[PDB]
Amino acid sequence: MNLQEYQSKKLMSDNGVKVQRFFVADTANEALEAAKRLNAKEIVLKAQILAGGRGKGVFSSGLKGGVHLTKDPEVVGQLAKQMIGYNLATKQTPKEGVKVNKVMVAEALDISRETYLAILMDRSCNGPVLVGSPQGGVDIEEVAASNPELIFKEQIDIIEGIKDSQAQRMAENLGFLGPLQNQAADQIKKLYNLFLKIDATQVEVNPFGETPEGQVVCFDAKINFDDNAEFRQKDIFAMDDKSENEPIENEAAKYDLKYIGLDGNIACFVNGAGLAMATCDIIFLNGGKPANFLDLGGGVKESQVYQAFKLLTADPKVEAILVNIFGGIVNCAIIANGITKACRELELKVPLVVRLEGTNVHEAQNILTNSGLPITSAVDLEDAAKKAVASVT
Amino acid sequence: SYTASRKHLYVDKNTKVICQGFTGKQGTFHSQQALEYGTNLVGGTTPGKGGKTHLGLPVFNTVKEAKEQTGATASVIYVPPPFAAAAINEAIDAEVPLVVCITEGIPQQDMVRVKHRLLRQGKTRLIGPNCPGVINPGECKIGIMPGHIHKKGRIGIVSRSGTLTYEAVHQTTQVGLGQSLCVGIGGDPFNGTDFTDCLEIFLNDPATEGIILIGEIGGNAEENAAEFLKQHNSGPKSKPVVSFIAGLTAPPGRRMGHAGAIIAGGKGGAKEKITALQSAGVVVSMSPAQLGTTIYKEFEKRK
Ligand SMILES: CC(C)(COP(=O)(O)OP(=O)(O)OC[C@H]1O[C@@H](n2cnc3c(N)ncnc32)[C@H](O)[C@@H]1OP(=O)(O)O)[C@@H](O)C(=O)NCCC(=O)NCCS
Ligand SMILES: [Cl-]
Ligand SMILES: [Mg+2]
Repeated sequence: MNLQEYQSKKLMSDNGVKVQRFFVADTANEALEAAKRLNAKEIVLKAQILAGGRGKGVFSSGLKGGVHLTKDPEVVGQLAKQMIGYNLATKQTPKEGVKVNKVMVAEALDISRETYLAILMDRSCNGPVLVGSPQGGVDIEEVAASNPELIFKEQIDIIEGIKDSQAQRMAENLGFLGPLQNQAADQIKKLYNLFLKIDATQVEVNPFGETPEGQVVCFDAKINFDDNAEFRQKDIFAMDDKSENEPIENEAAKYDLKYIGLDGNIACFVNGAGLAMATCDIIFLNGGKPANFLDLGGGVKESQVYQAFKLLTADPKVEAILVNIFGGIVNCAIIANGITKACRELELKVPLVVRLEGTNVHEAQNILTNSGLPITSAVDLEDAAKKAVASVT
Repeated sequence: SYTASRKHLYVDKNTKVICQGFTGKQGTFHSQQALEYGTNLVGGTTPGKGGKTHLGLPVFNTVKEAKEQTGATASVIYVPPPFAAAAINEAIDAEVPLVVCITEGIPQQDMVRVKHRLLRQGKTRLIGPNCPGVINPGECKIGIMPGHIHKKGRIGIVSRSGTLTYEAVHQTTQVGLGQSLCVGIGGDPFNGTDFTDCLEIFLNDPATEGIILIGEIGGNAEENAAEFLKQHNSGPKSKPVVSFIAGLTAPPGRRMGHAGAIIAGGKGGAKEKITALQSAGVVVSMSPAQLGTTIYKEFEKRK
């Protein structure tokens, strides 16, 4: 899922993590009153869109720049008037931009020292890990490439929790000194608790730094959430912003389908994550480009097959559909029925390459044979990939 | 140590199995299929339904009562994600030698806590979660894999993907090699059994003469497997190892269906895993459809 800057920073603030003071406004007058209530020396107005490059973006109103600094609350309201309800186009958006419904009115903070700090689950050490670097404000794996001595890690025991010696050592390795080191150590402990509380896969703060006035602040952050934990994080997943997503992926999300759009023209209908990845791989190895990844496993129901198939046929890029099922818990006849009925109330118009194996495959092939659909049956993975590639321009 | 439970991976005809989530939808169905296959399914658990019968077998309120009353040595878990971690923990608490968790969708943080207890005992061996299970062809099936494609043979198969296990099984059966033991370790980022655990069993098993290792993007288990093979599968009597790694074309930063299948921070890519495995003497099949033929050629060239 995705959160706006104001959503993740509010999540951090509500759990004792220090961020810049801010309000969110839905109208220009709301932004003006928010700027007045801030009582801040300098104010930053930020359009709320997920994509990056807001600083160099252009609004459909003609206003240049999605991030503006000013000391006058009336300027905040006037500039917000040229922001809200307009589209903001940046280097990372489609050329028609993204509609800005909300702006952030925040206290503008000066930054005198930047560090990197992230918290995630370490697969090798089977527990949470603190990953920090005193070289903040840049790409982290860039630092790891040229200065691996500047990456510091603290492995944390999940049952023991974060220890004060772990928080203090990381704050020291990040470069914080004296009272600012104690402040940073305490913020690391509150970032750790937040990380566990919200079932995050990663809380990444960059820059994790300090103001000239001697406050340790999380100036910007990104939080990735564990999708497996949505059932116990519904209040956070309710905040999900799907307005900048691939619209087909939004449709897939409505039906709990694992769909990832790609740039090819061969649609993939697969019942396993490994097989679907392998299907994309073998299409590429035989000269094709897959249009999507699709993992439809578990106790799949015919209605899920019906929707997924309609989803693939709604993609204008798709010139052919490769169905590849090795069913174990998946009953192949459920696949065959969902596809045949889908092609009834949809009028199939692209080549259909089908390969079925496993649970109840013989009954499933009989459903396809008696369907009269234009099907090209495949023999194995290689045959399926070559036949699908042969079906497209 | 937890590595002492590695031997519990090798189910056989004398393995006795209980089912956690026995009365549920998938627990009932695959319990039926296990009985029709010949698996010694002796009962199962569902909290609050102990004292009932299900498929002619006793239902119990706890794993411990089920274990004591049937002598079960293995448990398979069909428990929904919100409770499956507690179902694993109960089986560890009952000291069930082998636990197989099929459930997909367990919170990662839950499994981090499960692994904390798991790694500090040596009685219980956990396969999964998010896995198809384990099968000894013609002796014992614990999981969801289609039994009719299997054939008792001499290839050991370990895989992070259930569907790719079926591919390898079907191909090795078609060429006549068959399978000694198949272990699907699942596609989650935190689980109870990795490649090295299965490789240790395969190298010491006389019935296993060749190995198929199936991996994918994410983590470093394939890299750890390569290091294990460099140190323990050299020597004069090495066993041939064929591999396929999924996700050569996967985009970065996205979890590809599996919770553990993601390239992030310049780590987890399939190409590095292919290179690591090849440096350990593994013959990596470029195509997933050629696993059976690739290891067949290795058996032919080895006379
Ligand atoms: C585990 C899974 C299969 C369960 O789905 P399901 O069988 O349709 O669900 P159900 O609700 O019908 O059955 C679950 C049962 O477990 C029971 N249960 C709950 N907590 C339990 C516990 N601690 N111990 C034992 N049983 C428990 C429930 O009461 C329920 O039984 P009931 O209906 O008799 O009351 C599903 O969540 C899942 O993970 N599916 C995907 C699996 C997959 O594809 N894995 C990868 C293979 S490679
Ligand atoms: Cl070892
Ligand atoms: Mg799967």
